[PDB]
Order: sequence, then C-alpha cells, then structure tokens
Amino acid sequence: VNPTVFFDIAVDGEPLGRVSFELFADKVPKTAENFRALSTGEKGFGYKGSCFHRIIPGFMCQGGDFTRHNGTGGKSIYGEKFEDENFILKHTGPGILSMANAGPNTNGSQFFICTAKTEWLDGKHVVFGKVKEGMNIVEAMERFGSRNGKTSKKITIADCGQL
Repeated sequence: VNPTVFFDIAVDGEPLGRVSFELFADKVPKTAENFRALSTGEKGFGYKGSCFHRIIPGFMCQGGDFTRHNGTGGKSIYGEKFEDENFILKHTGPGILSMANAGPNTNGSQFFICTAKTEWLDGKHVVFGKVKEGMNIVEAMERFGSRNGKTSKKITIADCGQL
C-alpha cells in the first residue's frame, strides 16, 4: 500500500544511478503525501532538477530546496510550512528519510537522507521514509561531500517520480 518514489541522480550532469524510497503513508500520511507529490510534480512544482546542497559524509545528504538551491528555500504542497505530524518513527540508521526544519512545525520541502544513525534527531525531525533500493548510490553521493557540507561537484535530481 505504501508508495515508492525514485530519484535519478546526476553528478555534473553525468548519470550516477537511481535511488528509490518507500514512504510511510501508513504512519505519517500528510508528510508522505507532500514528498510523493513533490516527486511527481503533479501540483505544478517539485524536486525535478533540484540539487543536494549539503552533504556531510558519515552524517547525511540534504536536499529539497527547489526555490533557492542553498538551504534557505523550499515550500510544501500545503503552503510555506506545515506542522510536525508525529514522531512515531525514529532515526535508526542509514537510509532513513527525515524532514529538515527550522524549529517546531516548520516543515517545507527540505529533507535529508541519513547515512548514519542519528538518534539525537529523534522527536525533533519527522521520519517519513527509507531507502528501498540504491543505498549504494547514496553512498556514492556521499563521496562528493565534505566536512562543512559543500559538494565538490553538483549533485542533482535529474528525474523523479512514482514507481
């Protein structure tokens, strides 16, 4: 029943590979639906063509700022921001998909893919999915990151949608 969406990743416009995600619509339906719709672009805006602006190896990959490309933008399908839906699910290890935010109830479109267990984020960031296929591709992306998060090459979402 839970939806699966994919990102096709490019590095300086060179294809890298495909990452797919299971979204936990059974446990966080509002947050899952935002990401699903941003991935298909069915509301008229979304993730296609956007970059991962912050990648810290041994920590996370962060993206979803499709309006300013640097961590200061983005918007949800519900408006500029929406509430923290629940914190049922925890940051248990690599492959977890969690919402970036700027305080309580400030979810937009930014998300991160954890590449480590990040338990200190539990109860503060809404977990809403997990990598299903292509974790090896996330690991390859990680290698273009750095300690301060700047990427050495431009890591983009070349295509995305629902499988």
